[PDB]
Amino acid sequence: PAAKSIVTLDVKPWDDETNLEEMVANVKAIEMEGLTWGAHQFIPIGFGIKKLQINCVVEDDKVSLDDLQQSIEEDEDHVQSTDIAAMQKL
Amino acid sequence: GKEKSHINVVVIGHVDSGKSTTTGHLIYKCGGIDKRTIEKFEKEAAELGKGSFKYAWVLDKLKAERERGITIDIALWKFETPKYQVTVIDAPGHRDFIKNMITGTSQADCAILIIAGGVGEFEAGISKDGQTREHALLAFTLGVRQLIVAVNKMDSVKWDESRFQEIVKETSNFIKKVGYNPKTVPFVPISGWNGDNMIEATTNAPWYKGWEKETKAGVVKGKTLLEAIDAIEQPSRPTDKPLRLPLQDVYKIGGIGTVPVGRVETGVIKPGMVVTFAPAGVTTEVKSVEMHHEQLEQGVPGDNVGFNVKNVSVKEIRRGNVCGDAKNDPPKGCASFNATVIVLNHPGQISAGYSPVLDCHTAHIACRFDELLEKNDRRSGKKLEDHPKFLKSGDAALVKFVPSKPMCVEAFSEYPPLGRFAVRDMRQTVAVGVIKSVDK
Repeated sequence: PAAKSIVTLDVKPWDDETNLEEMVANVKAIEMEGLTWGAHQFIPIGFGIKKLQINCVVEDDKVSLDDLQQSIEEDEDHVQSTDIAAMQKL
Repeated sequence: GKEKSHINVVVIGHVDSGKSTTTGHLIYKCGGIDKRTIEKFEKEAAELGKGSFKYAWVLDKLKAERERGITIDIALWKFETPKYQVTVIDAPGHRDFIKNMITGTSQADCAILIIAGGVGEFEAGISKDGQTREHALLAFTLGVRQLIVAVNKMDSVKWDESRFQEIVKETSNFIKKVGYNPKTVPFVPISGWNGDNMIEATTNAPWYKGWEKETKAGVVKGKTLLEAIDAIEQPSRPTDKPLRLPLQDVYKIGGIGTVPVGRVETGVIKPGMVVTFAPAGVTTEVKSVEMHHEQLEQGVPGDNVGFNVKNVSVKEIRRGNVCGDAKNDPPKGCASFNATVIVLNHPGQISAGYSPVLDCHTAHIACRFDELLEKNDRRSGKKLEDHPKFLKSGDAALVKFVPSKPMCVEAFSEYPPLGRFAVRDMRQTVAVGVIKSVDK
């Protein structure tokens, strides 16, 4: 089998009023060969702001995480930034 | 249930080393990640016979469940030892992990190198161009000075003492060339699949008297890998150093105003302090600090906090700027900085004028390699030549960098998280840098 990694991405909104369900819907609509979306939660970060924390599993040779972050950040109406919360080998 | 200190560990090793089963066993038996999935497979395992099950079988099923995307827990994994709460990374083979190892949060206190004991597997794992050696080199370069070696798959070589000794000798050569002193490193013969010497001592090797390591106070000995991890030395945290808090994001909240968010890297942030943001130089008072759901009296090194400040628009401070204390070595922008750069394997050569993007803390800025000042022996730092005309893979060099946009960096000796960086090009990290001087 192909080498894989499990990654947790933090996807940050613009403010406390951003539509978070739309934000995660847009992330989950991204389709890349070798990318599997997993579980997600909305986690408070303070002052009423919540970030999206979402898992994905990637085939190392097929999915660039730099490219995936860039793709997610194209949703400028909802997303301010993305960051890698954690990543592990599978 | 005793109070624990926190440490970070990174586990490295070749694809055939069994390092994921090994790390997974520690988390299963000493932590609490994805326990509902573990429980489902422990019960399911009754189907293999009459009830007994191997932890490695459950780990295999857990891995397939994670691949399906239906496990619940995030990828931040922890486990406990008698003394510590350990945050562990089973290093990904992903090439984008290199930058995350250099500029990500949670840098390691100790690296654990997992080695396959089998003849073909062992040799494949110590190749000079392998991903494992690159991970060990990056850890050494970043100041990870503690290392544990676990020689896995000992069953496959019948727990033979000579085989273990020859692997210890060969691995000691491997790690010495990277830079580690083998006398300070425990070598533990384990079986990640069968549990030998993981949490309990093996009964398959009567010759085994335990591992040892030299420390500054004496010689530390044990039998298991869990004892070797508990024996990691307590590193000093930067609570009393001046505040440094690189910004990740900046929000405008109705009724609250400006709320920068970032990780406290050094020092402590408290309501009522007067802070400064650099490269801009804006100063203001911290009104309140929050983290997760709690309002804080203080945010300490490692806390990812939100804080509210007045008379700062979200337009004047941004991701990559650095907040610090106006009355204790306030952070500043630089005109240039000189750093030791270690060139990784990559399809190119570096000459003065090269201007790739550098990732340093939360900043992402192209910086010119303005001058190649020296080429150095990597391990000792000795100057080999003045003004080398180019740098190739493996070279260590002192380089003067000039940032293309306002940037706040620090010397690594003073503020480690703001003094290490990754250089990106050709879809990879092509070099790692440690900052040695800054012209503020």
